[PDB]
Amino acid sequence: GMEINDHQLSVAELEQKYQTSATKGLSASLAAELLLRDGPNALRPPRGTPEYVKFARQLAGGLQCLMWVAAAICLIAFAIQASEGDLTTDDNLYLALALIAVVVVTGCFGYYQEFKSTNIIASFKNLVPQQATVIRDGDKFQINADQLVVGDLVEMKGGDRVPADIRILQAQGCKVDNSSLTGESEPQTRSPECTHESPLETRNIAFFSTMCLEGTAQGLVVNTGDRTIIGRIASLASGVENEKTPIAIEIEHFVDIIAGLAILFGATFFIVAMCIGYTFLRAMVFFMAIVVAYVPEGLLATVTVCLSLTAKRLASKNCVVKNLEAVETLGSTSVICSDKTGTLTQNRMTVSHLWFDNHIHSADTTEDQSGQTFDQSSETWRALCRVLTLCNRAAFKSGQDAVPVPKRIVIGDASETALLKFSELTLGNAMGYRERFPKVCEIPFNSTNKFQLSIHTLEDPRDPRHVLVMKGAPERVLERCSSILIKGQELPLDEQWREAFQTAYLSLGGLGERVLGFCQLYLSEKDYPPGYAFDVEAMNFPTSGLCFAGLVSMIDPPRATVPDAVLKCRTAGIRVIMVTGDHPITAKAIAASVGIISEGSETVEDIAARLRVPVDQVNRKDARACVINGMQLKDMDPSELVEALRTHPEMVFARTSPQQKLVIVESCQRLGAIVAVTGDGVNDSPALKKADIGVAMGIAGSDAAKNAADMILLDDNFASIVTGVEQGRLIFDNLKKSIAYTLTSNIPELTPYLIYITVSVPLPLGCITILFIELCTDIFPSVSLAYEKAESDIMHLRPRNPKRDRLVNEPLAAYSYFQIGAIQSFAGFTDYFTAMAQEGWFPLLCVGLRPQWENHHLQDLQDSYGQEWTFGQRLYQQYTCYTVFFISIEMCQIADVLIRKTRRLSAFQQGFFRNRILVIAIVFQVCIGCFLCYCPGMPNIFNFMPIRFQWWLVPMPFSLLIFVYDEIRKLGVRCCPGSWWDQELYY
Amino acid sequence: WVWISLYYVAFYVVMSGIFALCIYVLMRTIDPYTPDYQDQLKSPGVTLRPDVYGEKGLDISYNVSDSTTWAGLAHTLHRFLAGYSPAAQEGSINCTSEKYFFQESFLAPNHTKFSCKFTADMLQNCSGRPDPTFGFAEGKPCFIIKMNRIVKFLPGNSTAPRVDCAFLDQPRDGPPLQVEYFPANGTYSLHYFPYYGKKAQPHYSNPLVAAKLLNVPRNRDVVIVCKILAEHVSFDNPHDPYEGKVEFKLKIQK
Ligand SMILES: Cc1nc2c3c(ccn2c1C)[C@@H](O)[C@H](O)[C@H](c1ccccc1)N3
Ligand SMILES: *[C@@H]1O[C@H](CO)[C@@H](O)[C@H](O)[C@H]1NC(C)=O
Ligand SMILES: *[C@@H]1O[C@H](CO)[C@@H](O)[C@H](O)[C@H]1NC(C)=O
Ligand SMILES: [Mg+2]
Ligand SMILES: [Rb+]
Ligand SMILES: [Rb+]
Ligand SMILES: [Rb+]
Ligand SMILES: [Rb+]
Repeated sequence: GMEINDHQLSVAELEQKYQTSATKGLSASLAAELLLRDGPNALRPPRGTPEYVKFARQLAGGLQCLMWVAAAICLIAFAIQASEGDLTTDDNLYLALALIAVVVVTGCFGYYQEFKSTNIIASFKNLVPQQATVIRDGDKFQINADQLVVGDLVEMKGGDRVPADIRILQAQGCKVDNSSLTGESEPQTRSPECTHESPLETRNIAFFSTMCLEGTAQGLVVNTGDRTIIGRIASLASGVENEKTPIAIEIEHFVDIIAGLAILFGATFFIVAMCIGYTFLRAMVFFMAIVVAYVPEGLLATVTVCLSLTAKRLASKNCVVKNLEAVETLGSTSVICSDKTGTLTQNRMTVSHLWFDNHIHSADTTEDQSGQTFDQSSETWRALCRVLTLCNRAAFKSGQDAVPVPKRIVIGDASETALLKFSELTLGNAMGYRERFPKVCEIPFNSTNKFQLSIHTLEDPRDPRHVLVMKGAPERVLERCSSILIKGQELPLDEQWREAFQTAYLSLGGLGERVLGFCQLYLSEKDYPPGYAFDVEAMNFPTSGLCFAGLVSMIDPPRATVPDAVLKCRTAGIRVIMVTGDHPITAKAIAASVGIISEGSETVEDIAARLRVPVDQVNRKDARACVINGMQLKDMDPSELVEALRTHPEMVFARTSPQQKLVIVESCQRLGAIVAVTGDGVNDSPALKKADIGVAMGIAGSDAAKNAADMILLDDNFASIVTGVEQGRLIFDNLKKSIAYTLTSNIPELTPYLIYITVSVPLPLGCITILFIELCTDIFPSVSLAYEKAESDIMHLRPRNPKRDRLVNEPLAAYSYFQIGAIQSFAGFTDYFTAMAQEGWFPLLCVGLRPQWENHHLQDLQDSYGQEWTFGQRLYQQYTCYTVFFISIEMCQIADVLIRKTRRLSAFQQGFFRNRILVIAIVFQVCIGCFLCYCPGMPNIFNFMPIRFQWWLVPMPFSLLIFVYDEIRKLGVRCCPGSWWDQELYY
Repeated sequence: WVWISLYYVAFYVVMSGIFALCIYVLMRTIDPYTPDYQDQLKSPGVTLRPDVYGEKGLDISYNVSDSTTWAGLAHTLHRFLAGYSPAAQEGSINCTSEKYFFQESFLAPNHTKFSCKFTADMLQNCSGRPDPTFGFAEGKPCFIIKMNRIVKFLPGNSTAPRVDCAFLDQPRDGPPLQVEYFPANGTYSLHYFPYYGKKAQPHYSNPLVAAKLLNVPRNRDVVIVCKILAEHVSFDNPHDPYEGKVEFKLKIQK
């Protein structure tokens, strides 16, 4: 926009430029034309988001890619088998079809979650159109903000949100709330003098979204809409493209192993196919069945429910997440960049400390009033509380008696609201209390006096004397004080106290707190009888020799849970940095307050002042902390930044632009960090997008920063973050527990094929039957592994190294595929030969027998028993071969699901029945297993039939062998974790 | 890096041996004469010779005037019947009991039992003599209809089981067909049942009958269903069409 040289112009120059009047405002006609020219004074949302392209994305990436390829291969195989002629190849279709179906349905489940969460977030939104008091043709009236046009004339006051970007023309004690654009937690003086050349730092521009605290100003609208400082800062954040989530990156690497193995097996057994005497055509269709057999059919569905479960558990703590992948990120996270104002602090002036009875008292600045409050038994307390309750012009909006006292809306301003919310908390019912003491004279914030003074008749009629109350800048109260309430008496304001007051004023100011002096004088009912007319102009009342009551100082206090939460994260090994736009003194204050900076750490500037040495000589390595302001951040190149970044562990950036915030996250990510940013304002939108997870404050958050966030704390409870880590850490461990289970069953599915390929035995396992394994029986058990409790103290571990610690590592698979898969293959093959040897066919006979077996012409083929059956009668046996191999898997899966409960612990310790949801799932597993076999009509529908009751028992020793063998593994890894066992045999 | 390699070997051979033990268990488990379960043998199937298959099942179509079309049909009938010759079937005994034949004990070299005998003789004209075209050159083909063997399966003391062949529809279209089977009335004698083993009766052969088709029109597609008739036979199973009945298409051209 044209913002660079708006404020530096003259008012004679501006009204030529925008063809307006600084007095009379924009003509009604032109202001209407302009709106057409420039469009509405609002911000265009990220359009171009059809409902049908939201779903298209849900079915891409990772397993999505693999499963589509795997599905496509099934169709090419059907073409090759329909070229040379293959019957009941219905299997090729059903497989390819079930692949695409899992992909689609997973995509829909994700769609509702992303849809459902966004409606939850939408309902915590305000839909009342902000208004603007405008002047057009010399008439002031109320209009909607969006209707303002560049050149308009506007006004605002206490409580008015700033309608546009306004060049200030004339301001009467106007201060305003830049906490969203800049970090600034102290209100900002607005005047028409040109404070600076950067529109960001000059004090004659009200910014587009900002909030007037007190006073009044007028000005010209200079940029409306997307052209504002708000406007161009979110154009920025659009231009920020966020990186792929950690959880997704794990799953993509995971696929490079499935794919990696697929092909090697394909190639070797395609080589074995050619070498053993097959046509290239059939060697290649086998090659294809091999790669496709490595793709897990259900892993995509089993994974995303696990995410949905924790996201549900997280939703329940007012931590609503937008996409399912972000549920894991916090557990992976190792750095947290954090905004100060609004996120860490409450952004609301609270009374922090008070000086009376020659002692400073610390108030309870928690919003839930969970902190420690101060000594209110003092006689001087009751009095200082009267002065600050009477001499307060502000008021609560009506009908908020339900809502908590800090969260109430209050008219007026914060110097005075903090005093009002304070009184309601400490005294209670302040505005009704001060109706007992009527008001006869008043002086608001004055020029010549520079103090606020009012006179009141007492409550009870037995006391006809009047009471004068004065508040104001602390020295300007003391100069008009000859007395001081101390410890039950009213002492003269001698040099002991004059020194003692100045030390306390400068003491509470050193914390950068807006502090005010308070005092009272009791007018005698002799000189001032009931009804004495007071004159403001002439000085008939006294404004001197008053009795000093005390000091009260207010500040921007941290949110209640915040100091606790930061510590709990650091013990999780998560580096906390603070990136804020506020000034350093405030920045270091809060960073001490909450935990970013620990008791005892000093910056290089601290050593230089304690040792009284120039900063250059100080060894930076000796500084556990450091502050860096933004105006000096740019001076260092990135090689300088990393130096300092890894020198001082308790880092704080102060006075930093949104882009700098982005730079920092980028510099951290560039050094291999899973970095999370935690934000409220529009100076975090860009920062929040680039972060691996962007956390928004549910209530205090600006729209952009919520819109650029992965996660949202609906109640602003920052303690949610610490749970987010714990859950994210949990499922990562529980996912690799649950993944490692589901992919063991691939090998005993493929071994039947490989053997049917190589040894040419009659087909032991059918496609229609692996689909029931992968997509019917083993899902409920798999997802139940998301219910396991932490085996170790997860919250005490360092954040997993993304380079070494991986969801699926080279010992994870090699254990699950080749070792337990082998015990399952031998379990399946042992029941395979038993099935046929007991049914007439001896094993030696089965070797090579397949061609005649599948042959549709041989209707009298002899067993090893001499007997001759037909095709269909053989088929029905092969269905049992399928069916007995199927239950041979299931009896190992029940042994398998329990095996995965703990990677490094034992079930005699933890409990076989530890969690309910796995056990209820195991019972489900067998139930369909018994329904699939002994339901009538099963053999024709699916290749399943009533097994004999003893073939159930055949694989049950192998299940025990699985039990024993891992139990001793995970009994030997934990109890002797020297080197060998943990390396090859830990997953 | 080598140390890991051995481990997979140790692991596999353990499982290998563990599996190598179960095979040895399973071979000693199972009987060598009587089927361990035989769960799909509630009713037997019926094969047909000559077995010449079309796109779906058995289709047999030849030209009488053209020796080539039907030569290969007898050139499978004759081949099949080489074991139905006395020269290679002398390793058993003649059974004229005309009733079921139960051997409780094994009496032949290497602890074996006695088998019945059946030679082309029984199929009078359809034996290769006097007609080596087995009816085909005449336009009256003979089809051999043999049932599969099931250890200790019994079709019934009542009478002999017997084949019956006919078409599917075409009642009014032409005459119902007449076949003369050999043996007459188309019956398998009772003394052949039951089967007892490939090791129990090595020199054993299935009894069969033949079907000399008389009625079949020339140059017309017909369909015939040779279905066995006994009590312990079910020729009505829709999942296995070749179960106690065999269908075949047959067109004889001139
Ligand atoms: C692991 C496994 N794979 C199959 C399989 C079939 C039967 C059993 N199978 C088993 C136990 C056939 O019906 C199919 O041709 C099918 C196939 C799939 C992709 C490419 C080529 C062929 N592959
Ligand atoms: C049968 O064969 C003879 C000689 O091969 C031929 O002349 C006659 O037309 C054939 N009949 C049919 C229907 O093809
Ligand atoms: C079979 O041959 C005999 C003599 O060899 C003859 O009497 C009889 O009619 C023939 N059967 C048929 C069906 O032609
Ligand atoms: Mg902020
Ligand atoms: Rb698979
Ligand atoms: Rb206190
Ligand atoms: Rb993000
Ligand atoms: Rb019957």
